[PDB]
Amino acid sequence: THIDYKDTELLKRFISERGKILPRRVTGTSAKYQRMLTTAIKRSRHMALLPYVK
Amino acid sequence: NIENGVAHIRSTFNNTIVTITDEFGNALSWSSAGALGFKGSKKSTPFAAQMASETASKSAMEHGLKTVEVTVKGPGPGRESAIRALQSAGLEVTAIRDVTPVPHNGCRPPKRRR
Amino acid sequence: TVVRKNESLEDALRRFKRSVSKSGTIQEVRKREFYEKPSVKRKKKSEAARKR
Amino acid sequence: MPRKGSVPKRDVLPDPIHNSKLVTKLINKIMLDGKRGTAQRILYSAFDLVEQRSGRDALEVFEEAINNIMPVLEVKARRVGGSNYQVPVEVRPERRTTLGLRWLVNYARLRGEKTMEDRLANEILDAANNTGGAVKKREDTHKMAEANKAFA
RNA sequence: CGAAGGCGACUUUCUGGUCUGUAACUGACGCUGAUGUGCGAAAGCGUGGGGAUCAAACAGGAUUAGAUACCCUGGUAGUCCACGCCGUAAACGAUGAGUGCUAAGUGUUAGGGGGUUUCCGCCCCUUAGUGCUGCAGCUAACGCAUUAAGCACUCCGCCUGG
Repeated sequence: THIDYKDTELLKRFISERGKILPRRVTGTSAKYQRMLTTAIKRSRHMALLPYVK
Repeated sequence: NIENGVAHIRSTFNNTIVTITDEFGNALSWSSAGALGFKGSKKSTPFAAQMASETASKSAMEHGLKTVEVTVKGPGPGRESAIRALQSAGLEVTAIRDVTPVPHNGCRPPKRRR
Repeated sequence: TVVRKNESLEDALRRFKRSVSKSGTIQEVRKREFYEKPSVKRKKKSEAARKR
Repeated sequence: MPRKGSVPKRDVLPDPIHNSKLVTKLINKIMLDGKRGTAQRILYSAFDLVEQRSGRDALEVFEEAINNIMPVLEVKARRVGGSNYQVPVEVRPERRTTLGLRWLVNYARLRGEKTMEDRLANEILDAANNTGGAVKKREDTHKMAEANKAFA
């Protein structure tokens, strides 16, 4: 699914205040778990948890 | 009026220049890369502020900066010893703020940090 | 953002190095500034999970 | 001459009088064809003038000179190409400048005649406490490559 | 993934479509080929920007026994995006697109059946592919091949001197 903003409870190891994702082999995941890692976390991680750049 | 001054250092890979300024923008003076015989962007050497920036800082004597806080926006060889002119007369190098911006990002581009 | 004290400045050769690289999204920082080519990196751009 | 390169060199042997080759290489500066008939005497009217003008023999006050001529520590650099790239370096007796025999202080023979008989006794004692004089043994092989800082 | 040129920031979209596990079901209802489908990258291409970067030109420098050139900031446009594209690339698969195999193997993205469930992992079946090799076949050889440069049923176009 598209895990929402507080839906990083067992995933804030992956979340960061300042920009750290774990890619595929970093968690040993396939192309659904890594994919939620890289897309579905972002609703919590990017919009008001990561200043990209100015 | 002591303990007030920042060596806000605009040092890239070259161009070891640093303003011996206040903690915020008022800009007293400097021994920068246009100050100790050089011009800048080939001064990848500390002698902007190897020795002769604390010449300026102690000719001022108003900072008394126990915290001189070189603030960088890039690399530089002479920048780690651009703070030797904050150790020469000994103004107690205490911080290294080597950061590029992360405010956020105006529009269909103007531009800002990478 | 970094304040390091208690170090010499002819020894600042070692103090100016160690707060740089640590970021898993070091790219998703950079976003909207300066964007480049993978040309020689097309040796390694069939790559993991970007969109395929 | 590459592909090939360069490898170390030769040296000298002492004498049964004092067990010293510092005097030997200095005679080998003058060792005419095996006929050292008074090249021996020219050496013994050169080398004796540091042991005579300075009271101590070849091993104490001459040591002020002959601790500092062909090396233990000299100036040298490595394969770095056409740049400055200079730093102090420890060395062996292969290529030679700062413990036994080499370059500057001690031209024994450089005064106002065209002689060898008395000229060697003339300009000899300047390496009493390793103080310059004229080009035979050390002085100027110590102070090479420590100049540029700002506009380097 | 797209008709291609090609397709890249991500929250999202249609998730269109791939996609494999189910496929719930009337009775040839398709490939190529009159139709017709669209564009195809740039050099260049019909408006503000554009000389801001880069950048030809010019400057200006000079190797060692040789420039204005490798050298380029000011800088000529151009570069570039909010209104028009050509039908060209090593778009090369030098290898056209339907029915199916060629001992087959191979580890694997997807989606599944699962055992064991693990501590989300070990083992078996799996295919669009993914690669790897590798049987037959292939041509002179290059070298191709369960996914052609083979094998038996479809069309297309090419040319049998250039």
